[PDB]
Amino acid sequence: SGIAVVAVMCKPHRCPHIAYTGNICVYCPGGPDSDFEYSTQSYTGYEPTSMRAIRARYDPYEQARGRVEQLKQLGHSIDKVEYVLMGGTFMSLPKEYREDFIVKLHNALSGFNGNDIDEAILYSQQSLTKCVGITIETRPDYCTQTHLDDMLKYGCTRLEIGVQSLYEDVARDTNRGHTVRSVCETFAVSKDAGYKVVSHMMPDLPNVGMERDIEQFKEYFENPDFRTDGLKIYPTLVIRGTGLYELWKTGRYKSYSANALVDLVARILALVPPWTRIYRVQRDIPMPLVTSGVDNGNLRELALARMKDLGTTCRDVRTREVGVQPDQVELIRRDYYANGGWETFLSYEDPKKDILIGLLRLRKASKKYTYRKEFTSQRTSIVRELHVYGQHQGFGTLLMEEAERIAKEEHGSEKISVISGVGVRNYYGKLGYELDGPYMSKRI
Amino acid sequence: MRNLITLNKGKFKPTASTAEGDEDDLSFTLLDSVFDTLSDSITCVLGSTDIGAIEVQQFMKDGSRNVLASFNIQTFDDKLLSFVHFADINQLVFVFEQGDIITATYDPVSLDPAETLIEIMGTIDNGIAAAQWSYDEETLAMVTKDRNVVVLSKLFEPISEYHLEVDTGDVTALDSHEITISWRGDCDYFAVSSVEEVIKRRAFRVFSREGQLDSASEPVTGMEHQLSWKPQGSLIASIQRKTDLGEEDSVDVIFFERNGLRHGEFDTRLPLDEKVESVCWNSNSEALAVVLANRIQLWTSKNYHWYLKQELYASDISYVKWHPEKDFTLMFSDAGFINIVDFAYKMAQGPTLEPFDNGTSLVVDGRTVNITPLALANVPPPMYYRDFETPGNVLDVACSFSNEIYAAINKDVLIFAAVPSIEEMKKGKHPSIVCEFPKSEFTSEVDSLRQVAFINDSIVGVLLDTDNLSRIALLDIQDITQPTLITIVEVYDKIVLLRSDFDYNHLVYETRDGTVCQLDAEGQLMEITKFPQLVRDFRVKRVHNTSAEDDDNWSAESSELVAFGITNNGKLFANQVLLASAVTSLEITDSFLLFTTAQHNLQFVHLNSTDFKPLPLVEEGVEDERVRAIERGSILVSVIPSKSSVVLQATRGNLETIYPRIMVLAEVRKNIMAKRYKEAFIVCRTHRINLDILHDYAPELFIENLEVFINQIGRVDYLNLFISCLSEDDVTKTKYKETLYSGISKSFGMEPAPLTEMQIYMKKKMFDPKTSKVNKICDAVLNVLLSNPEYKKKYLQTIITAYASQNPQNLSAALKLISELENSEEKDSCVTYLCFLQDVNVVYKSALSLYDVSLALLVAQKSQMDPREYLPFLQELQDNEPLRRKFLIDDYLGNYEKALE
Ligand SMILES: C[C@H]1O[C@@H](n2cnc3c(N)ncnc32)[C@H](O)[C@@H]1O
Ligand code: SF4
Repeated sequence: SGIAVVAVMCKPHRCPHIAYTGNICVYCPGGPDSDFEYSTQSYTGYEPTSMRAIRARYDPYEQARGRVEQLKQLGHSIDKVEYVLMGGTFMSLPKEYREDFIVKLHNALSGFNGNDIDEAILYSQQSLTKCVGITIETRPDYCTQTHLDDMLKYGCTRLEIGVQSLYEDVARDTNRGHTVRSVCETFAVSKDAGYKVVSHMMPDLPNVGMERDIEQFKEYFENPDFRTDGLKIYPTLVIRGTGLYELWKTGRYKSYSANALVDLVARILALVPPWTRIYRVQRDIPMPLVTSGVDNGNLRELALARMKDLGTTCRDVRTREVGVQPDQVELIRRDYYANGGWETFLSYEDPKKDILIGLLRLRKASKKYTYRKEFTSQRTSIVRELHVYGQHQGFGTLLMEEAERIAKEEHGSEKISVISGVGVRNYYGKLGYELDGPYMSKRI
Repeated sequence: MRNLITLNKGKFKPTASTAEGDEDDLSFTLLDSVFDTLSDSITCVLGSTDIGAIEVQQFMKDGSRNVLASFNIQTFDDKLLSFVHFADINQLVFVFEQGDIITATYDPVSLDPAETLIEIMGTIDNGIAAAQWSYDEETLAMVTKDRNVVVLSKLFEPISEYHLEVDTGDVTALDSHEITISWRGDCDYFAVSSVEEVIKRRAFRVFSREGQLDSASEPVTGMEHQLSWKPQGSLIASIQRKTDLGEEDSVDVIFFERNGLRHGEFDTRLPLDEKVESVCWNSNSEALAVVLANRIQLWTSKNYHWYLKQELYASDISYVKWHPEKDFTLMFSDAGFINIVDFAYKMAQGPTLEPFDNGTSLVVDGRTVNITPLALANVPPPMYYRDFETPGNVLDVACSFSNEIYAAINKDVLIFAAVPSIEEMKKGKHPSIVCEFPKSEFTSEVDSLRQVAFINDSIVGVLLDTDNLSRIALLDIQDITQPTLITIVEVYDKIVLLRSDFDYNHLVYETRDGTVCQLDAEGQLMEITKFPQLVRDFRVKRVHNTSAEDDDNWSAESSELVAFGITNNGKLFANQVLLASAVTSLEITDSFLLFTTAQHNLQFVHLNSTDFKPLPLVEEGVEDERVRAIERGSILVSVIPSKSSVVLQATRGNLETIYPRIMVLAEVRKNIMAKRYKEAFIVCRTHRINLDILHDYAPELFIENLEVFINQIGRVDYLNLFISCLSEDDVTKTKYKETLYSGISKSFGMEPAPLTEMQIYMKKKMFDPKTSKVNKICDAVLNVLLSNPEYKKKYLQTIITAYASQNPQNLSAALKLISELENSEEKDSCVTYLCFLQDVNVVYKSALSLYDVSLALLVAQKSQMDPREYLPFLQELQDNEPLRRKFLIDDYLGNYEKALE
């Protein structure tokens, strides 16, 4: 089996930082103020997801339903689907459009027909084709206390922030619109609300040279400010109508050769700690559109082969699973400090074959943060995801048995709380948990 | 979560040999000194300023001495700037403020002076302001006093030359206007600090190996002129004294990067009217030292937090230099005394016995002592757990055997801290400061404080240090407040480490020679051994000899004190046996020795013997019981035997508590011989060992006391997990080989070959008669819970698995007792369990064979078959006569002889 990934795009709109800056990001292609016909921001219209959107005319009930039943004409036999939103700055849209968007995302699985956001998720809880999560990408200045609890009502569990640089000059000179000391503060309120925080990083930006790229990513996992649970490596591509195309035209910006770039990402993956995953090493842009930058579309395996003859194994949690039988497994945990709280990473491992079975995240709720009403009347601890691959069945109930014993004793908590998605709310109701708002919690 | 300690401090005054050879030299001020990587010696220069005279002397580390050059210069009043020794072309060079590159050359075999040439090799017009050599000793970067920077080579011929040009930051009212030069760790870059006015502003410029401008700095305010460079590739590490009023009125240490931008800060907890004179990075990284007027303090960093692990005290500092090749050793000069000091790591922790375990770690963060008992709260290295504050700048810490009493020393004061109980420690109480026992009652003013230790929480041993010798002090801390003295025992050498032994019933130490001695509570010195080389970290315990059956082969039991240490380059010794040769960390335990190998492993040594032989080499398919893979340098921090857990710490700074296989089995084997079977069973499930250790370790104790195992394992969902997942081979002789009573030099037993296609059929070539392990115990399970009437009430579901798990596959007796179940619908709940662990048409043909047709109906509806096929066939069998049916039922199955009867 597995998890079905259905990607939808919202209405093509303008970012909200075009007003007070004067324009959008230097490297961003596409959008309404471009030459691509009827394309969402940061897209070209020639992508296999972005071609299903234009034929659907961005109708969320008809875009998602055509994608779901397409994947079962191939015969994947889907019953657990995780939505992901992309394109634009979805939380910058008007409030009466965003809530009606998410409602028809749920109606394509349940069959309920209505417009109340507070009632559509209740019908979606007893659905049989169920939603395990919704990924919504946004900007770091749109994760305030007003926006983070709107995502809890929508059913969102994972959110993605474009960081793309850890230097102050790069976020200024590329007209990014925020500061790097501001994104390290909104990571803290997001992880204490219970979200899986994934960030985006971009090598080969302007004015960041070859050597500055490797101390950029060494800092990203040594500093306890960031230490997130995921990355999407997006190397810089020069596109036709972008802002950096004129820098390529007048000879004031040149890119990497495709022997030093694959050497770079063979060193970046060497520093990846075992609690984070690398979703993408490059993005799906058809190479006839791109002028300079990445030549081919096979940078993933060319990076794994380049670290074969360096002796270094990429210990990535996207790489280290069954995809070879364990025959045995141990229980280990890892403890790191991330941006205000004590994160732990429980997993079942084999140190010989280097393969993972299950994993879990858990966080002590800090005191400088955590504005939520349910997490203030007493000292609580937040479990953030459970993710078991595939007897080989009781790995879920073992990770919940251990995360609860470690919360009463070592955290000293009176309540444990889950950020389970709507379709998987019934798996926790059997284990003694009860719903209180967005969370599925229990007094210890 | 690791500290720093001082290994050795040896001072001496380099005096310059007068021509008349007596005392009462005029001044002969000490100028500078360097190291020698090719001779294990120290080259220092002496001179005078009134008369233009110089001196240079080489100091080998055996008492010997040589005089290399002694001449006179013109331009009398001046000072020296740089001095380096090549020690391969036996050439000495000099750089003065007056623009002189005076050189000298000696001969290696005839060490007499005055057979030296002196040339000039260049003269700088109008003075030189600063000068510095490269780490590759190939390139000079001197800055002339007329505001002009030049670059030379080894042969002193010029390479290039560059003249310079000229919110905005201010300059504070404490700095002087000199120029500092600092190189990149791998050269071809250097940096030059200077002052411009546009308002007056101090900045710097970054140059290449050639005289080429690359970048300039940001205008930040109050650059105090101190400059350096982290030799890894970044982090210029300036100061920025902040003169802004308010709360933000401290003095920091600010970092840069080579394009001139700002990246990173930390706070240096100092008063504002104090002069920072230097800052120094070590050879590789991870140790920053700032230099005050009379005081040197060292800064380290882990997870972006800086620590003040150590601090040195003197009277008047002039220059501080790190060592090029080996790290954590540095020299300075205090009123003419060159003194070498060398450093190492240490993890001040508590006991390791199974009672009083509560594994406690103690780290130093400047003016506080941070605590983390990893058996109560598994706090990551950035945060901590119930610290306590001190009126001092703690140098070293130690805890007691009940780890309720905490000692932390400072300069000229010694401070105790206590806890009422270990469970009221957990409720939220920080340790309370009790008494501040000064440094005037047990020693004079002339002694110093380095280390401290405990013994059975009643006597506090304190490592003192004299300038020539070293002695330790004993104290009495019964009635903790108002302590009293015990006699000041003394030993005639220089102590390197001081530490309490395992069980905390004695103290051990180590001199410079490697001699390890043992000291009791009333001061009786007992020598243990002498290591072949100087070990920087060691542990001591009294191992015991224990045979197989615990008092068998019993004649003249014995014991011997064994020392366990790792030297600098990585040789693990155990009374001059050289166990391994690449070790980087260790920690001992009762019944186990633990150490990491720097081939990215973590291997174990038992401690029930006394013979020690060198270890068999580990190879890529080891899989014994004693090797587990480590990532890229995770080291030991603590061992918790009462939880069977080992905590580690990686390079990036997290923790990782692995649960090693050698000690998880070491506790479940203790419980099943203690006949517990319930504390043993829970550990068998959470750690996911093969679940049949309960039988395959005591195969005759299991069947003999099997009724206890059913009563103690009172749940139905676990007994169905025991019987179902049984193998056919023995796990004690294949995987869990029990390598305890097995020696030391036994080779690591590799994994078996993959059983390929011809070996699969040759594995099941010998099928299973009435002697296999499965049919022995599956009968034995049925032997007890088919006797009582109440055992087949609660545990009726595990009877279904006990039959259906056999090699004869006795399904006919499972499907017989289902038909007698008359109370409720439990025929439905049992057949849906029997058709999961077996194919349904296999169950359907067996339910059809015991001649009852109403039972075969319920099996067929679970079988995804077409109901138009079997249901008409079941209808013809219903209405006939019974003997008419038993012929019709056997033609379907293939029981032709049974049909014919
Ligand atoms: C919306 C996402 O698209 C990525 N993104 C935006 N522009 C580019 C480009 N030229 N190349 C690669 N990735 C890009 C951003 O980093 C953001 O994470
Ligand atoms: S990058 Fe994100 S924000 Fe900047 S323009 Fe492209 S999409 Fe809009």
